[PDB]
Amino acid sequence: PRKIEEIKDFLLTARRKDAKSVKIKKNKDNVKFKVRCSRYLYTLVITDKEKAEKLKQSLPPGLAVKELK
Amino acid sequence: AKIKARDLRGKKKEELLKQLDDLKVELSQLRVAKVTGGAASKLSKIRVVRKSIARVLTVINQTQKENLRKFYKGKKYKPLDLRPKKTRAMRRRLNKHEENLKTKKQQRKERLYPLRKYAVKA
Amino acid sequence: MKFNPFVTSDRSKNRKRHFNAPSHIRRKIMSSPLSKELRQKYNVRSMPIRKDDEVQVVRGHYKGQQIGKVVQVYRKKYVIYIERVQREKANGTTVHVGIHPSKVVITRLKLDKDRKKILERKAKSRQVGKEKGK
Amino acid sequence: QQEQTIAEDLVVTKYKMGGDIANRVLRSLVEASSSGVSVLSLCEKGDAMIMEETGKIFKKEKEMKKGIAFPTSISVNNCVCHFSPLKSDQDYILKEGDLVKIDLGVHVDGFIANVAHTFVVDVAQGTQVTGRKADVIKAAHLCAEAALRLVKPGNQNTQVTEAWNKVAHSFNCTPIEGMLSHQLKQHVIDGEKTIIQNPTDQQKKDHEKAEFEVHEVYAVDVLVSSGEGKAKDAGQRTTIYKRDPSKQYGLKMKTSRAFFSEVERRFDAMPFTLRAFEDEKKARMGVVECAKHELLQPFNVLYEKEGEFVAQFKFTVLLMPNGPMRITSGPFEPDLYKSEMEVQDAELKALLQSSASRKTQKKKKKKASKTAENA
Amino acid sequence: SMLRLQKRLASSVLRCGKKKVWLDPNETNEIANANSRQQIRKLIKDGLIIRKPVTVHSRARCRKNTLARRKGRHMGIGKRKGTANARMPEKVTWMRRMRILRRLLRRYRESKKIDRHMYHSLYLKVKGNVFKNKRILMEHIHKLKADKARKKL
Amino acid sequence: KKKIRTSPTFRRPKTLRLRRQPKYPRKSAPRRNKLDHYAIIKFPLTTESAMKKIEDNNTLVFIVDVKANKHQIKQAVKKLYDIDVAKVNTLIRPDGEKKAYVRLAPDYDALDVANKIGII
RNA sequence: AACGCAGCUAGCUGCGAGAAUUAAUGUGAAUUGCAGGACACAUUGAUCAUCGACACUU
RNA sequence: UUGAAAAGAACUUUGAAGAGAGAGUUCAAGAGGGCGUUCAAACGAGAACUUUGAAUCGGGUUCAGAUCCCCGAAUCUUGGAAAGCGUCGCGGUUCCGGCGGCGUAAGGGCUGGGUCGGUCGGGCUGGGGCGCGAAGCGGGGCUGGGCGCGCGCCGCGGCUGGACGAGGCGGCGACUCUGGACGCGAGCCGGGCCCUUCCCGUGGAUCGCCCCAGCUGCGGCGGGCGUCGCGCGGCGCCUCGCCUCGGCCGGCGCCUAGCAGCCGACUU
Repeated sequence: PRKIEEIKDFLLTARRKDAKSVKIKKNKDNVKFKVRCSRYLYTLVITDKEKAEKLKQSLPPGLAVKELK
Repeated sequence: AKIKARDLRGKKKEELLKQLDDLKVELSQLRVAKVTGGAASKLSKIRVVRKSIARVLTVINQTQKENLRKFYKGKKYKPLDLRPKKTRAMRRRLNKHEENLKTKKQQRKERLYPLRKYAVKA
Repeated sequence: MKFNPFVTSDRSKNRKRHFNAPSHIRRKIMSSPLSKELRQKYNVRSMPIRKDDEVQVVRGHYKGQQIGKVVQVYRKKYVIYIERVQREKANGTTVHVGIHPSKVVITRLKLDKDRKKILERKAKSRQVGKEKGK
Repeated sequence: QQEQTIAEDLVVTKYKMGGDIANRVLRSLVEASSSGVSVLSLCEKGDAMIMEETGKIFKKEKEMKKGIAFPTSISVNNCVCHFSPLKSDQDYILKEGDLVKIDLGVHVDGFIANVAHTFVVDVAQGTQVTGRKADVIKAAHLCAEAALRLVKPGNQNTQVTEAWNKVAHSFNCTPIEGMLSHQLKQHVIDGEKTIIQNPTDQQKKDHEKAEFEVHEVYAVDVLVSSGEGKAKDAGQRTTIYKRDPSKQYGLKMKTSRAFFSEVERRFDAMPFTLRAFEDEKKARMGVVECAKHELLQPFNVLYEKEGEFVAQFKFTVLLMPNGPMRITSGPFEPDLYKSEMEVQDAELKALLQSSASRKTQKKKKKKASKTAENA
Repeated sequence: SMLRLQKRLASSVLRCGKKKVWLDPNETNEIANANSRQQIRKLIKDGLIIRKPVTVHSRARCRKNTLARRKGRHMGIGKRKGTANARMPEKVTWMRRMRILRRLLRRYRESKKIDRHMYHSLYLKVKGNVFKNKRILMEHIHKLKADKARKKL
Repeated sequence: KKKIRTSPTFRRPKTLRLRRQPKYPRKSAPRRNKLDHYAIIKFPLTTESAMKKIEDNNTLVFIVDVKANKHQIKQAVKKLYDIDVAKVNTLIRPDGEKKAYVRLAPDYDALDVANKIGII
């Protein structure tokens, strides 16, 4: 499990050919985006909830998006 | 049907392999129908299929070896099963031609002095 | 007596060549006579018993004139079963009594192609036995 | 105690209400046969008409149990009983001159009628049936009248059993070894005071003796074979099960628990078929465990030798204080079968001959009772 | 009737021993037809099979006494049964004093109350068992400093 | 100055080695493969704890021959039934057979493959 | 020597993944503890004997 | 080593049984299968002894295997709370064997050893901006009125099945009641939708806060004097009572036989 600090290199790590699914978990304080790939489950931890609804909308098609809340 | 052995002996290999590997299907099905209780109408057939699968394979092999005898007839060397196997020490025995060779001295003494058929009176 | 050095007059060997003899030779041990009229249609004296041919007992408890046909030949125990020769088991069911084929005479012969050989093979051999008397 | 006997009017009215709906659908389905009608379609048609007219009657009252007691069973020449096929099973397109045995039952309020009949496909009205078919069918029909008239109160199972033996072997045929003709009660399709025929020694040493009593409702089944009378299953899949109530076992497999709970939600201790579940795979792999742990008793389809003809007649009968009484009878014309062999035992001839002139009315037996003291 | 099976599976799904597994003696028949784990778990939420609480080993007999041996009530001359080297090791006391005295003597070096030419003198004074405890080393420094600050006068 | 040896030990030279080219084959025909697909798998299992596997774990279990490894089991289940095998496991059971836990692919379902076979 | 093979089988017996036997030749209606299924008995043959063909795991 | 042949003991009867008593087969059964710790309850027939109760890793799973099977990760935080565990509650009794709530005397050590002004963390105020009950907007729906709707409660009508009384010196026809199921009389009463209306969501103003702008001080307490009130309270000065909000820098200020507070052990 790697932890991605910035948002810009999360979209390219999610729009790779081998990235299988995205699972979004909304905690109390923050929202964790989790993308499953061949080797790693990458995690993006972000707290600003106005950006979390932006980032769900800005996701590539054909990529599974099952929320966990 | 009646899987007769002399019936099968005129055929080619493909239909002897066709009729084999579907007979190997029903034997596999009866073994499925033997582990689920079954019924003697099905389970008295297991021997009927097995001794028929044994019958098709012998008609294959007897015809296969028959073609190998026909091919290595006039050869100096045959493979080590296409040559006869009476017993071991009867293969170390001399062949018929060399089993009675007489030297040139020997067949002069048999030519000049043959055994005569005499008869002694009294 | 017996002037053959290669067959035995031994008791325990004649019994062993009988009580575990193979079952095709065991067929002809279980032979049987004919009637006095069916030795005249054919020219045979005795003949091996068959699954289905009419027969009658001549010795034993079931002695009678009832022409009842053979319904089983059972070579493992040297015995045959007759149709109307049965016996009431005490249960209520009814079992057969088995009798030895030397004790029954055949008054009707199940005739087909394999019988017509062995009934003509035994027939030709009994005229050859009558030309050694001339 | 709570469960009522036949000592009420509505009880016998429900027995009539089951028997005549079974007779109506049975006559319509026998007439609706031809050379070619799919057996699966026949079983669907039978359970469809039973469901149709069960939905027609008594629908004001929301809690009354009524419907398919015993599902439709359509057997064959060689076959014996209980042949209800499936969707994935192999079906027989029917054909000229085939022994068809039709069996079905209807329950009202836990009161059960069962009826079976045996006949020939498409013998024409000018043409007549001969041979060993006619031999075994007239054999089983005289066994049917021997059951219909040799059962009276005070008897045992032994008399009718060992008269069936003489009837069928005067026809030179044989009753199949080990059947049970059943005691019927309230929600109980099989009690214990029954009828055996042709028993083996353990199953008759353990067959507990009993006496025909009064206020009693029995179903009689006759399956006479034109051969040896020793039937056994051939690997054909049993599709009819019933629920045995006293058994308690908690199933480990989720599939079998779902199956056994749906059985509780659809029919409590009633016989049924696997077609009703319409996703039969889950039902098959549940019913394996259910049949293994004695929770469903099966109705195993049996056959006999190739070339056989086994004839079946099943009817219920009711014990009044007048005696036994016929409530159902399969539609049979005994004149069409030409059998050279028949019953030759002269006492049994007169015994079966006596009741042939008796089946005229059901009131002439009581009408002459006032005339007994007249001379 | 015989519940050796149902006692064993219950202790597994409760993660306890069989000592702490209570079966209901009135509803024996509902417990007795339980051949699986899920059917045991069914009878635990339904309150027939109960995990008993642990038996009481309280510390109240031995904690009051700790509060009295914190004050010295049970020590005495005749409640001790080891040597004074086995009760409190005499190495550990020396290995404690030299922690205490060298650290306070190191406190005065970077706080500039003593120079090095007294610290290295007094370090060997501590080593040789001259100074009994901390309130003896400390005013020995105060008298030692004052006369040395008087040799500057 | 040509026959020179700077090595103080006479190591044996390397002579040419021909390969075999015999006058006649030793045995008559190549033998027929006796451990084919129909002899790998003997029968499937139908026990009640084998039925915790078909629905609840998506797998068949067969009794296969002891001389069969997991590639020969995988090639056989695919060949007989035209299906897709995920992974296979084995254990030689104390009766002396070899019980294989072949797991089918998640696209396939073992409830319907056991339907075509017939243990259902 | 070891291990395997019977519908119901552990021992003895027989046999080798063609596994209580296949083919061929005689013979000519059974084997049998229970069953089942072949078997016009010449549109070819159950059974047993023979044994020359074929096969024969470690 | 039964007997010629299994004809190897049907049936009845006592017993939970092994075992017997009649009966039957046989020339023969003097031939019957090696034969010429305590107490109580439960199940059981039977209780001192039975059972129940009282004295390469993580997670799950079986009647029996799991670092091997499934799920998931791999070769303070991501994994991580979506899992476990502790409680609390609903549904349900072989689908039910499912789901939600809340929680997780002596012996030592730590800080500061200080006065005041400039700077900063700041604390505070003005201009502008942000969140909102409520007027209002989009509207969802247990409200207030109407309509199809319960294939209803109660009673009525007709049809059909069943049953019964009666009778002939083996012969058949007539009479009456009720059950099913329908229709009728809305006489009766229960479940949903349409309009303001009950009810939340969004944008602007007060009110609460923040950005920008102004200074290194701002917010708050107690006693005497004055003292007024529409449950809430309040005010101005002095203070030998006050916290001087604190850090860095700088005239500015030195405990010095060493304090002040805080914590903490077991020993003699």
